[PDB]
Amino acid sequence: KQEVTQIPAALSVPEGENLVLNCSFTDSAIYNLQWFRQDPGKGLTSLLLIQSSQREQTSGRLNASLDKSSGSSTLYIAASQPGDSATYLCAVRPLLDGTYIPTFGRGTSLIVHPYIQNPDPAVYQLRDSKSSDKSVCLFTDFDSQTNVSQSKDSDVYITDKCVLDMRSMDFKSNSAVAWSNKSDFACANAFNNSIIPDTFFPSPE
Amino acid sequence: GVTQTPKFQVLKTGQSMTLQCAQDMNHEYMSWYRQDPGMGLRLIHYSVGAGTTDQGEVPNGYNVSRSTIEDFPLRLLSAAPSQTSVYFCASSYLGNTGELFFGEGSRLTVLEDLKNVFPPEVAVFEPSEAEISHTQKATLVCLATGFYPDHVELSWWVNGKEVHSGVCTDPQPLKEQPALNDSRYALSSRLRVSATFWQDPRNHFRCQVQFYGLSENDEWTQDRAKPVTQIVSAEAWGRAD
Repeated sequence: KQEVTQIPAALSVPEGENLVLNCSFTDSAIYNLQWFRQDPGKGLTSLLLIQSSQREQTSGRLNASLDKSSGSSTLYIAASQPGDSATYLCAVRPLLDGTYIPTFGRGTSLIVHPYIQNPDPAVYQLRDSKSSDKSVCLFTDFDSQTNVSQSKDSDVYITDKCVLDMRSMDFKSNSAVAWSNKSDFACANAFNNSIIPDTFFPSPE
Repeated sequence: GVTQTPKFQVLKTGQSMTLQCAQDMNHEYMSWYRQDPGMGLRLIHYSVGAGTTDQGEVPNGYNVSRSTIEDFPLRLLSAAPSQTSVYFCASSYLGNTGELFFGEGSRLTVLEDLKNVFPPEVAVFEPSEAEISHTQKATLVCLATGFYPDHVELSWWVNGKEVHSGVCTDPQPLKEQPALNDSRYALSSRLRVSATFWQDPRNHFRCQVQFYGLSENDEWTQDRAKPVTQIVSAEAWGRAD
């Protein structure tokens, strides 16, 4: 019986590059194949639907092909951008009739990294507005090749990295937050992982 | 379109609940799925038209009915902890060619004890003087901590207007206790502006988190306030140079 697999499970790529997502299915007898996009905390958005006897289907930068005989489809995303970051799922439906149950793949988790023209890695410590002696560290402006690893300390936390775009000045940057529920602890030390040697670590004072 | 309600819900093991799903597109086919980490979308029930429904891959613990073409509710008589998941409703015309349409999803968390429900503590951290001087930019950080379940919505408000420019929030919150499935969460967001906008004392920044918790109809016998659906925020004003 039908079984759909998507590869890769997770794809990380620099913007500007074209992307290729694959979805294979055991049974070539399908009425149609459909690609969806899902953003964290949101539902599934339909991208493309390919009829059995159509072969190709376009939608701007999204181009989807389907080889029924081989039993596989490919989603082509041209000139990718950080906005394409999301999980991609393909689903297929039985051509049979009397049965309309589709089958979903596990999906490909995609991440398109931003182009950082001028990398300027640095960790800054911030203070709480309420002034409760609290603070947090901010690792920002690093190139998109830099990876942040979760700290190996009990009371220390590090978030994943996100991209923020300052529309007004056409400036986008990467950042990662770190803090510790420790009594008087320098959070800058939470980043003891694999960062750039030229990373700026100004003293909090 | 397809509309599911509610979008967020917290149940106590044993309670009943009905998830609604409607569409005004006149689709004869409607179905329910549940999505779980590292296990994908699994069909619960489906209906090919009014007066008819069928079991899916995992129909146990759920009931459905299709008296009208427009609606297709999912019922849970005795809520079980295992039923904690994200539920989706999908519809299409039974004249294949018409795509499948999904709702926004319903996030249901079933608990053995509602005392594991905690609201978030929110705090905004003001821009470092090192960043401003080095980049002529300022990044405010909002940190929401210790909440459970993961039913939150974080947003920034500057001078009364929700902003999306110069903002990124963690796509997903991190567990404060990695090994527990009942772990409380933390979520952060960044708001970056020009140093001059931050240095203006009349500029008002506000970070808020909408937390979906208990109802006013649930029991609660503890000294700390009941963690009902609420909004928790923190704020900060620009600071002159």
